[PDB]
Amino acid sequence: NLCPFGEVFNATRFASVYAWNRKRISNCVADYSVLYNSASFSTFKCYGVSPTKLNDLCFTNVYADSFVIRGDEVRQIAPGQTGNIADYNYKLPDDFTGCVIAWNSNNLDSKVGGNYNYLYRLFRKSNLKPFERDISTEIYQAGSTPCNGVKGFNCYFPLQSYGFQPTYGVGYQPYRVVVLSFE
Amino acid sequence: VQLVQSGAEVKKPGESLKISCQFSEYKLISFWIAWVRQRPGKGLEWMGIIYPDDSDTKYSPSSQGQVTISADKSIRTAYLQWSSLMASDTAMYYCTSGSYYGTLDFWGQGTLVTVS
Amino acid sequence: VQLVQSGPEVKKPGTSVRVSCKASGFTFSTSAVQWVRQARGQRLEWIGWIAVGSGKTDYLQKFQERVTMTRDESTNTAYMQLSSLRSEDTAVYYCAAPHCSGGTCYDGFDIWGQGTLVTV
Amino acid sequence: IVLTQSPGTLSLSPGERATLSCRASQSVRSGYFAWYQQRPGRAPRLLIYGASSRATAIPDRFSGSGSGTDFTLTINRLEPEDFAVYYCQQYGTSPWTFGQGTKVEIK
Amino acid sequence: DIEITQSPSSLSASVGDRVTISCRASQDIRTYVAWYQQRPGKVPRLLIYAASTLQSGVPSRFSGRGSGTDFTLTISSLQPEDVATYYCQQYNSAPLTFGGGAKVEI
Repeated sequence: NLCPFGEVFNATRFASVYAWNRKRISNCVADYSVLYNSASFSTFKCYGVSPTKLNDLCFTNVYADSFVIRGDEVRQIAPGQTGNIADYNYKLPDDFTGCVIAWNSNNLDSKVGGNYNYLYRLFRKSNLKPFERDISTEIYQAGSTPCNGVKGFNCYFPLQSYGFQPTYGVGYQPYRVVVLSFE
Repeated sequence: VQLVQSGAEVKKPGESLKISCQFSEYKLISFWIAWVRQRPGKGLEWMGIIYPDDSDTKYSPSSQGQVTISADKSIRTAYLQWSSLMASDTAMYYCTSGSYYGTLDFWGQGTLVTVS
Repeated sequence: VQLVQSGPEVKKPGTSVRVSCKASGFTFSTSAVQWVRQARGQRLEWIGWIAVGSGKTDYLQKFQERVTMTRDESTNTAYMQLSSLRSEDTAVYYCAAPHCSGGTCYDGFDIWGQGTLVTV
Repeated sequence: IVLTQSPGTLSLSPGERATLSCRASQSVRSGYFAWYQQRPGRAPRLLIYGASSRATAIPDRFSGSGSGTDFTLTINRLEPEDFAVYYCQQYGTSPWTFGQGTKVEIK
Repeated sequence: DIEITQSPSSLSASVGDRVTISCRASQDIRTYVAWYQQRPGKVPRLLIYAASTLQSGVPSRFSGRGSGTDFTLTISSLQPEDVATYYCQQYNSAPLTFGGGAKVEI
């Protein structure tokens, strides 16, 4: 009874970071050997658990959160980080107990002329609670004057496209990120 | 991947046209098809690109409003759709595919379009 | 909070000027930078504006083709690239940005950088 | 929108009220109209917002009332310190347009 | 867009001679220039990736070189097989533009 991990890491497309996908894993036999013993993962960083010790423990739920970000924004996927992704798109709790796996996916998610299917939130009145997301597309209100739904000054659209291109530098090249949280 | 196209076309300047290109069973989502045009004597020109898996299309500025590029994934064929043609479109059209970087590694045979 | 422009960029006709405004104190990710122009002894002439967050630039139609505007959010600045300079563009250029500290902009373009005199 | 400033040039003395009436062609989107003061050499400084809400650090001698097309700026204790060119602006969905400046003149 | 300007349109060299074909880009493209060869009748054939890397099946006679603005394709000892036209494409950024032709006749 193997785990759906094949349908997460080897998924066709990943959700945008502002609407990151979450999948629940339970009542399953998890094989973390296939993950750690794979060179495809540029970033494989675990907090609170050891990658080799992972197979020796059992948890009641494993949450796999999948999304796509930039290379420079991978650092923000860590407990106690500040940035666009951490503050407005995906916030991890400080007491994080889980792993983060990010690998470069330029030859999947970057396309000629810009990939505009991937978006991230630019603004929000308050930072996100950990493991909380909002898919709201309402026109961000930056100042006092009511927007009334007219984009313009202090009425900014909250979502911006990454515009992934295959000729970008490694920093801006897309990275697919899967966050495993154990409870 | 192999690319086979429709065939030679003879039309009139006002006529509209459809040009077909078949795919050899792509595996990756980042499988783009570019259409390039070579007018007689003149060099190659890059018209547009399409990603059939998500059907995302980009056009060069020259051919933005003139042509359209579609891709039916089910029958696995891309099409260059021409509206009312011009005498300036008597060219050889190549359906190409290649690396995710956009380089044109694989070429199909040319479709010869002539309008009078 | 403050905003300082570039220096004078006296050039020759047909050149291109890259005027830079550098901002301090803001949460510049939410700010907007508007670019305006004023000849000597004349009235202000709007050029365009930049939404720094989305990086969305709106130009005046007269300047639509000539001028472009960019951000480079890493350095918290704002750049105006003006193409071939006709003889009319002998004017002082100004940036304007609002109090956008703490992810909440303050209505009105209060903060203004000292102008840069560009001669054609 | 093509704005204008009706009073032209103010040939006043630093004792009386200065009225700066600004008239647009269309209306403006809510409180997006704004007033600016530009001293003869200085960069313009923002005074007023949509209707009356003055900017921070603006001395209380500066006030203004207006909505829709019509707008007005009032100066009660006109001062030698207050002798500049005052400009209108609108932040509407149209390309934002200033107004022809009004110079306040002494005596 | 990005403008590509190539070498003289016509080059003539003897069999066994060394031939150079250079093209320059208007803006700065890092190394993303591909080189294609179109024989007089046949379809164009991709020769070179980002200028340096060859293509499987291409004899090692061809060589890519250059970076930034200027790029160059060089051919060692010629054969009648290489009387084709050579194009340099820039695949940096959007509209992937092409250069002119470089006709080669022995």
